Amino acid sequence: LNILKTSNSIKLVNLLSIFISTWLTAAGFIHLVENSGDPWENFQNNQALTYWECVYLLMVTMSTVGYGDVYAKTTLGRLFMVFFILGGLAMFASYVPEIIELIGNRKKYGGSYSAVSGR
Amino acid sequence: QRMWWAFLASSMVTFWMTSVKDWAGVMISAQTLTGRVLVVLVFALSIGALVIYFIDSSNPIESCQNFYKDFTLQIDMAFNVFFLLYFGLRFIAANDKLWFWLEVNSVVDFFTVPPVFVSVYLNRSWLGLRFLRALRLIQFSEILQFLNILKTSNSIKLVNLLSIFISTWLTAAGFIHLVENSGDPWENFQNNQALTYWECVYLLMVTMSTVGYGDVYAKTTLGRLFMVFFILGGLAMFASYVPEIIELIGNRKKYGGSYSAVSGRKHIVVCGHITLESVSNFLKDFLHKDRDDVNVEIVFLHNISPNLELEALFKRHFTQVEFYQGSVLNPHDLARVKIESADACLILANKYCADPDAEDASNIMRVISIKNYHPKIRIITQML
Amino acid sequence: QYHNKAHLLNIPSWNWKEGDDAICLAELKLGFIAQSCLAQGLSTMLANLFSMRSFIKIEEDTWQKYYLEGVSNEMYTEYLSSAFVGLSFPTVCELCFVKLKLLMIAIEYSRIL
Amino acid sequence: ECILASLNIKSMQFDTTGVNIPIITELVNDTNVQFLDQDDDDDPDTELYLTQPFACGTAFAVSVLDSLMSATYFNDNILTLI
Amino acid sequence: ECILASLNIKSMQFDTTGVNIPIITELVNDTNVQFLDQDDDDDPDTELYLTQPFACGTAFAVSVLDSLMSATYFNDNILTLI
Repeated sequence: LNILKTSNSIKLVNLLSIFISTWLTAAGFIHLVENSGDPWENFQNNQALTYWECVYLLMVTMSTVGYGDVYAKTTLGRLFMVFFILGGLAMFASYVPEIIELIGNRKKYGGSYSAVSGR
Repeated sequence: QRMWWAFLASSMVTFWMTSVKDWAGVMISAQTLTGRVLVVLVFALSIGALVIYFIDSSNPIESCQNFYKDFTLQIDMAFNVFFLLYFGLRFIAANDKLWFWLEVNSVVDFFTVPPVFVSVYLNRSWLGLRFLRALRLIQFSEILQFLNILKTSNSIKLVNLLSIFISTWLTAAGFIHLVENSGDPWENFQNNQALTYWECVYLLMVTMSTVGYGDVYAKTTLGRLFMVFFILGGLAMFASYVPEIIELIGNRKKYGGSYSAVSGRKHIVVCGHITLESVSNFLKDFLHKDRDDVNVEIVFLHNISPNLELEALFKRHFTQVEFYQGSVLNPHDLARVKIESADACLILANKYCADPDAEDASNIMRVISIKNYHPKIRIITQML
Repeated sequence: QYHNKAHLLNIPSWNWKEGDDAICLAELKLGFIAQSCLAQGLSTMLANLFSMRSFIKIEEDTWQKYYLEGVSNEMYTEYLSSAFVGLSFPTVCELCFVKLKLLMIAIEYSRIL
Repeated sequence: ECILASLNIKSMQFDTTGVNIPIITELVNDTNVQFLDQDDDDDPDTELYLTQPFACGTAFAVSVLDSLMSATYFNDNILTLI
Repeated sequence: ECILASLNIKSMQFDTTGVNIPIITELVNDTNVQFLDQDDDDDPDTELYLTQPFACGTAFAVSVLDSLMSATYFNDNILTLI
């Protein structure tokens, strides 16, 4: 749909779009399943967690930091968070990001020249 | 109470000749189907013995022998008898006696079944210590090969490494759960923490994945004194083991497999030197819109794996092109690509080679191989 | 190569009489081809007398069964009985064939005849 | 070049066709045998010594000479006889 | 080539063998000294100045002469004696 062509556009299309899509879909699923409550335990330990804290908790789970401010208080949620840990640090650590380190940096002096008159 | 000496004395302190022996128990020779199903039986039996897992741990604590249970303990009693007869056959086939008492399988068996013997001779069975039995499970690659599910050399090492990773992780979690439910003996377990088998597994996961949430911790002193060494060692093993799994994730044979024929629509075969500019020049003149009849399937063929942007070219040209891997001089490969109903078979020849005659002899070689396989298809080849 | 067998022979502790034998690939290959120029098929016939193959039966009455019965044969060296001294080489040849289906091709005389 | 020359010799005609000249060809890749003859059951899995060209004697290779090491180890005079 | 020449002159046969023929040689790799003689306990651990070839004087090397600078910094021997 007529976006400026530099191939940085296609790079961001093939990296940041999929990364963002996966991040927010994981956040939404974890929000729904955590607020759903325990299925076979009569829904007792349904925590009052919303999207903002879910996103922050997912980012803390990702990378390496170990903040214990918020965590999964249910067995199913904890095990599935282990599954996201495996899936993330496999796929989005050894399939996608090598392209992002292969991009490196942009052009160094790729400007132009404007002929200032009189010289 | 806390009669751990009975298990310690039975295991730690204790540290018609061939009518049935070579007839049935063939491990090294692996001759008879009796021995084959015997190894199958011990594998499935170890799996079933370990199936108790957290639903066993979540149920009430260890007590005296009951009468009615969810699962009958007598099946596990027969399992122990089965393992004991295995230990007897290994003892009569021990060869070197000292190496027999040294070997890991014998020592782990002598660790695991004498607790069940204690349960046999006294109705005071202990639920713990009977979950770290993944050493038998570490090798199902032999089962997979015997069942011919997987036979390639690029998957056997991968499944071995995955198996031993999973087994070591599970047994570490089991020993940690034992430590948690144990407590300090010199403190008479007055500092013990109460946790089911579930949480220890995810604690091991968050230690391995260097996250460490910290919602629950290693309160026990000797537990913490073991996690220090575990963090020292398991991370080193993990970092040593990635370098011979990264390529097996990567070197996996892509664009393989056979072809599925679709009736009523023809297809041509293109083999030879294929590179981005050449396939572009072929595609942009074969699939041009003004030529109405384009309803043929342009299957490709080459030996080396495709790379660069050819994969993306085929991706955007989804319904019109395919690809396969394998040389054209192999009749099995030619049968796989299914040229037996091919309308024609084009060939692309290199025109930038330093020696023109070698490539042209190669093209002649392709033609004679193809015509030898199927003697009536139509070939349109290049020359230099 | 055949221009290095001399270099190998020049080694002080090399005794080809004892049994230290060096196989020259070019010599044997080109000898096989050249002798096949005299009689066609001798190359493959000689090449099939060393591959230690067992007998395989084919019931299709094609040439496979005959050629496989051919390749099933091999060759060995063995001392012979003492009853054959004053007799002649053709005599022991025909006697051995007609009695136990064994045929000789050479004897040690030092020298091989 | 060897397969091309063999094909040319076997195909070129005379004043009598060209299938009666005898040719012995040296080969280095055993899988290339199937191109030397046209009426045979081609199979890359089949070993050399069961193939029609090798049986006819119109082919040869250096790969079949590995057996001579074991043969001459077991029998001392075999190499001298050969 | 040098090692082969030495072995050949030792292995020459006369009507009386070549193993008693006086000969010295020249070598550039001091680890190659062991092949020169066979009635010896050829061991790679021993230094060059101790092996049987040098001990008998039937070998030499340029690398031995690298101690000349150290032995001449303290004296005047190279000026006259050598």
